[PDB]
Amino acid sequence: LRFGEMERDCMIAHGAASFLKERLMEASDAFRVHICGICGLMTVIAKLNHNQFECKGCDNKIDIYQIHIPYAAKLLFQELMAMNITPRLYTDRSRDF
Amino acid sequence: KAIPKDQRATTPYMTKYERARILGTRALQISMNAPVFVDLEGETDPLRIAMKELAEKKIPLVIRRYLPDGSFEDWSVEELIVDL
Amino acid sequence: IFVYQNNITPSAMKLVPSIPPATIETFNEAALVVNITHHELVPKHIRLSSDEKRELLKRYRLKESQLPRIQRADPVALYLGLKRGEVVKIIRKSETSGRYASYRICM
Amino acid sequence: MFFIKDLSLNITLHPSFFGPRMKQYLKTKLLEEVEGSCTGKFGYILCVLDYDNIDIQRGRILPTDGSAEFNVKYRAVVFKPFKGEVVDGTVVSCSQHGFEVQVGPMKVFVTKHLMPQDLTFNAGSNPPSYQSSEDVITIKSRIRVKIEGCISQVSSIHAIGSIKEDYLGAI
Amino acid sequence: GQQYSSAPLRTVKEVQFGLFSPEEVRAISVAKIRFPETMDETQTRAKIGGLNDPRLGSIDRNLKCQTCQEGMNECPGHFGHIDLAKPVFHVGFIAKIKKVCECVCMHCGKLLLDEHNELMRQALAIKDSKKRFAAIWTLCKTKMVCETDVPSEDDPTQLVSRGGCGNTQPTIRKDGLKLVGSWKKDRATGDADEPELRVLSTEEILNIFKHISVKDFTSLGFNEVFSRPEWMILTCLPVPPPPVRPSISFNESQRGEDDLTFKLADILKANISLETLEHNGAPHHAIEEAESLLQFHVATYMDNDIAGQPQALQKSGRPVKSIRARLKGKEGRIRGNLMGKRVDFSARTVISGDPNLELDQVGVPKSIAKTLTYPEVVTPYNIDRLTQLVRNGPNEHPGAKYVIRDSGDRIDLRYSKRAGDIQLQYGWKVERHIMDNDPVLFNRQPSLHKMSMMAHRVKVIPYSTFRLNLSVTSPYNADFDGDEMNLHVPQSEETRAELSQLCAVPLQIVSPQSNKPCMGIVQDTLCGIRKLTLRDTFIELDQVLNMLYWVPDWDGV
Amino acid sequence: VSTSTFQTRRRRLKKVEEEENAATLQLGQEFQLKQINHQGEEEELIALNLSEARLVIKEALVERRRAFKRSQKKTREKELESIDVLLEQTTGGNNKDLKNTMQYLTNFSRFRDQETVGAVIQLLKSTGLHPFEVAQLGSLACDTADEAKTLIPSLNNKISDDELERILKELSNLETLY
Amino acid sequence: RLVKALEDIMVHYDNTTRNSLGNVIQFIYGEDGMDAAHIEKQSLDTIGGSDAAFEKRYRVDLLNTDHTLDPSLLESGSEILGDLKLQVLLDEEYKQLVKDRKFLREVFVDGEANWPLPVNIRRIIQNAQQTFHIDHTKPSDLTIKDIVLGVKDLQENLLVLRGKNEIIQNAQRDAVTLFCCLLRSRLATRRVLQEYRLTKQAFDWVLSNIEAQFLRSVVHPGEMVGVLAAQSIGEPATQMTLNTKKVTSGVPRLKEILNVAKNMKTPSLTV
Amino acid sequence: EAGRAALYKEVYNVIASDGSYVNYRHMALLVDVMTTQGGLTSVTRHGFNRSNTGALMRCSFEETVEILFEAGASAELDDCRGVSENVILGQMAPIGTGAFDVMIDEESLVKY
DNA sequence: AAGTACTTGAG
RNA sequence: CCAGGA
DNA sequence: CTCAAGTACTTTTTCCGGT
Ligand SMILES: Nc1ncnc2c1ncn2[C@@H]1O[C@H](COP(=O)(O)CP(=O)(O)OP(=O)(O)O)[C@@H](O)[C@H]1O
Ligand SMILES: [Mg+2]
Ligand SMILES: [Zn+2]
Ligand SMILES: [Zn+2]
Ligand SMILES: [Zn+2]
Repeated sequence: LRFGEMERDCMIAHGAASFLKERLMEASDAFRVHICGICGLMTVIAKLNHNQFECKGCDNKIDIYQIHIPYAAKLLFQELMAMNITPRLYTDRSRDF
Repeated sequence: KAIPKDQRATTPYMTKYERARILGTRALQISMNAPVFVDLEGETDPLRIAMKELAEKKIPLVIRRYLPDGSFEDWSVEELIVDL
Repeated sequence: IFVYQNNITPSAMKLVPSIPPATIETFNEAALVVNITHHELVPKHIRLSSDEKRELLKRYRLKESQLPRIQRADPVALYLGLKRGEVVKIIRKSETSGRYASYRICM
Repeated sequence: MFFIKDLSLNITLHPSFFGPRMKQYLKTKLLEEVEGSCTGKFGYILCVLDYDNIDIQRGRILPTDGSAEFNVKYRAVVFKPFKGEVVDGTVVSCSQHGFEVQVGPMKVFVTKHLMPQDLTFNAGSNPPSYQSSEDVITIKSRIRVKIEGCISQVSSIHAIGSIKEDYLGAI
Repeated sequence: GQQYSSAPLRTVKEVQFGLFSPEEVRAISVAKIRFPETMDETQTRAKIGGLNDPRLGSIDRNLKCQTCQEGMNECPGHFGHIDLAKPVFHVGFIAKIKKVCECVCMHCGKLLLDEHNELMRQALAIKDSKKRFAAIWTLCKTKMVCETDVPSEDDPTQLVSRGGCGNTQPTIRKDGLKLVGSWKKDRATGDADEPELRVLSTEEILNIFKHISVKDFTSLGFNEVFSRPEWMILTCLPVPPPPVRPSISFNESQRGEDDLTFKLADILKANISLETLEHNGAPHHAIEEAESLLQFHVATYMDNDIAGQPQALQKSGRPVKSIRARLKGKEGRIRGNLMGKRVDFSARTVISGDPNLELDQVGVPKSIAKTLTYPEVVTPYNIDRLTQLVRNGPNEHPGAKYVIRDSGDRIDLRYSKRAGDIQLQYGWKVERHIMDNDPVLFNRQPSLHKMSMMAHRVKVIPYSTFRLNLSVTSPYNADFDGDEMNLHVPQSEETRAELSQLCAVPLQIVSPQSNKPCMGIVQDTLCGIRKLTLRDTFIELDQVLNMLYWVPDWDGV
Repeated sequence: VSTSTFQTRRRRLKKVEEEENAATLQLGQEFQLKQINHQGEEEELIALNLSEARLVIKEALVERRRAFKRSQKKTREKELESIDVLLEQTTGGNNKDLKNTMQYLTNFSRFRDQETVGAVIQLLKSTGLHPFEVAQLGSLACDTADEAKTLIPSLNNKISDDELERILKELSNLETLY
Repeated sequence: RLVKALEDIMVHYDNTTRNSLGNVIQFIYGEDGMDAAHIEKQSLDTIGGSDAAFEKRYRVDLLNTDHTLDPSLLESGSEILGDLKLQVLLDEEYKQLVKDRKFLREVFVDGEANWPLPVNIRRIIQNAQQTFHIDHTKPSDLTIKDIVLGVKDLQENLLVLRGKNEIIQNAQRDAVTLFCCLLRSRLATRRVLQEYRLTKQAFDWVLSNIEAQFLRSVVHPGEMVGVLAAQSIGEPATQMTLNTKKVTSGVPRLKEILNVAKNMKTPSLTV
Repeated sequence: EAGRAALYKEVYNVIASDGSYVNYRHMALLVDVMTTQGGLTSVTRHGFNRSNTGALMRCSFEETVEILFEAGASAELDDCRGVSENVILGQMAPIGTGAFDVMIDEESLVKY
């Protein structure tokens, strides 16, 4: 079934934070990428099993993280990338406020 | 930067959401064969076990209440009033 | 304050920022015929001191940004001669609380 | 060199360990991971100092799973070699190519050519040795090496070292 | 299921937008991307080491990816690239590109106005990256001469020389994908009187942009790290991997390549043409022809629905689906795949009311209950119960569909040669049928209300309809003229609590929308309630005893 | 997951420059002079001379054996056996690196006693020399001011030739017999 | 549009109503800091009636042989006569009630006494009467100090904002203003003794319940009030369609309003 | 300030025209929201959707691709504070249940 | 269509 | 896309 | 340099079998 915007909206109204995350992830989309901690993109050549990580063109075989995002988001990011836009994903802050 | 216990201002009562999240979290923990801090009086459902732990105030969790600036007040489930 | 009848030439208006730290204000006599502050819908605005503002922002953990804004051109901002950054405390009667106080930072 | 370094490791504990011997399980899991470890950033993390005062901090419960994550702040002895570092070590292996010297947890390999000319290989000795005009270098001999360069290799760090310059060689 | 990775798990705290420097594209790229040909290594059905896997992502489902060694559900896509024979404008930036030329000198790359002008220093003061650029533009668009000497920040009789270059600036206007200028000239003071009319080449705008100072371009929107103006012009093109443009691979030996896979070959073909044209005997006009075609293909690949009408339309008349089109709201990425998704653990049927259900319960047909499943953890408290549900299998009502091992690999009780002899170990998971009293999210679209989605107690019943209490009718805006409703099953002990504790039907009784109850007695019950309570209306013992018994909580008095 | 520090520096996109490490006293980012302890205070680099190092680990594991047996309630060749035994008691055993390190330290230590290492540490940390030089002067047995100035090429102009030769005398005197 | 504009708005842990920028929208949710579910339309008696009938209802004058509380009302009735010290309290009381009336008349210009407020006081008193079996004959065991000060004390415990400073405490004062007018109006000395006939215990219980009921009524930090507001304005309008002077109104006027339509359909003045 | 009072007066009258009662607070919030910026902020893509919220958040309503293009061009940094952004990211939003954090205290754990 | 924002050209 | 359902 | 008409852009409820 489509859990629509209107449907999301009520869950937001209830404050059912985890419930919404579960509908949008666990019970749909839900995917795992490996992102680079320097150029915050899906670049990582994660040969998990061999435990090799790497991001050639960062030369980063160390500073790497795994994230759980909707596959559609993985997709959106790859689509924006193909259109020259870099949606750099970062696992820490800098701005504060 | 974390507000000291003797400088806290947030409600001394537990929010509807705090209670729900506490009961959820404990149930999810108890369910994963976590140790129970109460006498199960024949109890088998983890939500009911959590309700019981919440009633005896034997839940070892702390609610970190963030203020819009980023600062926060830590509150024990033991110290929060449950008028809900 | 300069209360003019019809207009002030674009020539004369260029002499307004000429004398700091002193400030100048233009006022069309016709706008002034009726006091807007007297209207039913216009609530009690109050200019805050440099100290009072400091406290407001400290007391709510605010950045200057986060405060509801008032335009510099705002009729009431002009009436009080509000300068950019000055905060007004607005006291309105509430159908819910009886009395509610808002604050607006100058634009 | 050989440093004492302030470090911190994020550990994720499963709810089944939310017993009162928790800090204890955490203190050990830290040692399991951290102790013995070898990174390029910090070198060999050899021994965690002050077990009694390891800073556990408060554990944050991870939303959809039950587990709690703690940033285990701590202090330990590390060994990080550099180029130019003059090290004393013991010989371990010996070949027509050179000899490996054991420097703490690390091995420094001295090339046939990174040695003075006088010192030459001898296959006809047990174990094979490097025979100089007056000197003899073999498996138990203590050497003073100058580290020429380092290579960070997974669970280790290796190095090529010289004994050609003044004040280096056998001790 | 996805496999264990030693990499630390984190959350995305910040998204840092920016533009791709050609160097980054080449750096991150696992292949270039030389041949329009998808595959068939000289007809041999396998990917070509040239387009769509010249190291890239992966097809076949069998056969792992060539770069990471993962394969299909694990392998994200891998990026590639195409070195474009000539620079081209990114469709999306065409006006920002124009607006920049409008602000900067078309010869030296200096801002057409600076610190010396009063309105300029005032506008440069603007903190807002977008508002500052806005004010700089309106100010500079009219400065038609790069100033060598300008009136000093004192007496205008003595003129301070800012930057050099005298050069007259063009009056730029867009001719769809092309940026053309019109320099006023001077000729016997009059001119224009017919001005210098010439098109500004991508490469010249590029070289001017390249020469715009950090402090200069940084005063305009731009950021020296993440987005320099020179990156609004495309030199090296990223090639999205197969997961972005999958082939709808019908039958064994048959393609079915995606629209983007075509548009890329179109670009690739246009690029090879231009490359050979310039490297060979360059017939000059033939180049400015094959250039503008590659500019079109690179433009239409990102946005096909452009003002200057010709839609890049597929051989079928039907137009090519641009990346811009893929993301445009309601259906399509943001609004249709992210803001809303199709979900698992969802059920829907015709609703019909029941006066014998409790306010907070929902009648669930056995078939629906037998399909929907909650994943319960094998714990000593329920180990025995769960072992019976597992014995019962997926066909009996109180039964189970799957058993999840430590290994994470599902046991299908429907087939598993070991569905009988199956000894549950703690920490496993039994995916059991939805049972009487489970909390479930019940919903009726519209969903105008917060109340249009409430939590209910499961009640497994016969007959294919969802049964609901009549008083609960109002919030949903449900009736029984053929209305259908949706059911969502939470899977966590945590989300279960979220429903039970926050969105349960009894909690929703009093609405904050109006500060009054949103549920009351209706229809039969309301009609009969009047009838029952007139003075006139008396009841004999026989019936009074049945009415009394009917109240489930009657004191027995 | 792997270990992090106290140096937080925001390397946003800007990958590199990574200058080589030397006896130009140009150690890593991590191994620079101005460190920060978990208390947030600016602290100096802690470099140990193998013996200053042997006594740290020895102490640490000894005090770990105390904590371990509490929570379980309800002459060089001879020091080598003594140490290899304490490792089997407190350490993972899988940690071969510590076993090597402990033996190397036991065989290569210049000062056997805490009191001896105390005075070494006093004598040296009064030169103003950087933790590395100060430790290298402790772990390398040098006679000529040249021997020391050659092996620790950073010292170069930092100390007097005579002063260093004066210090080298005292380190040789302090040098615990085996 | 209403949802996307308001989505990110919620009550924070300082009772402030902020968006995703932490910009203050409302300083306290709905000017009072109460959850809408907990509110009920109540009558502010004090607002209307003749100035004459107001006095008869509220005024106690222990120094007047006709305007005292009869010894039928309370046990002290006899000894309470001419007590100058107590007549000071009853004067503060009645002068505060008159203050209240003139203030309410400023807020509610037409004299609308019926306003939705938290804690249904009518019910509390009703409940006390059946709970304690109020003898509408027997005199109360209340003191003037028991009532007068008891009310004054309960008022200090009606907590919406907790901060220890002038801005917050003056904001707490403000937030509670109107509720208190009602509270003082319903718990005046004459009213309590003559009308309700409450015993000391009954009164104590009334007070405790007002306190509890009040605290329960305040909004919960986390309440996603943005979406709530959108749907609460939205939903009506959507059914106002889907189901069965001449100025533009309904759906098109609403469309006019949200769009901030410059060239509006029926611009009208009211002089 | 008077603009706000007028705006509410005018909104209330559309709702009350139908007869239907909506609690003050909801209308007040909307009215306040449009107001706070310093003038009349439209409930359109020209109003709120062009405020300084996060790129991902604003792109979710009306101008989408165009919003994201300007995000890349000006090197916009998304705070990731808005509901919408966490929905897009598949994270627990800081909404109700997610407005605070849960911690285990070893102190309290050892006490029981 | 329908509006409004933004940009254009005449006076 | 067309035809339908609340 | 201010003024007007003209062109540019963007959108229009939610969910649910046959060619
Ligand atoms: N096109 C539509 N879009 C969205 N919701 C709709 C809809 N049509 C119907 N609905 C939903 O279904 C209800 C419509 O009921 P209908 O089957 O049209 C009979 P009605 O005209 O509402 O009442 P009636 O039969 O007593 O005259 C609405 O009030 C609404 O919630
Ligand atoms: Mg119907
Ligand atoms: Zn990278
Ligand atoms: Zn791959
Ligand atoms: Zn120039």
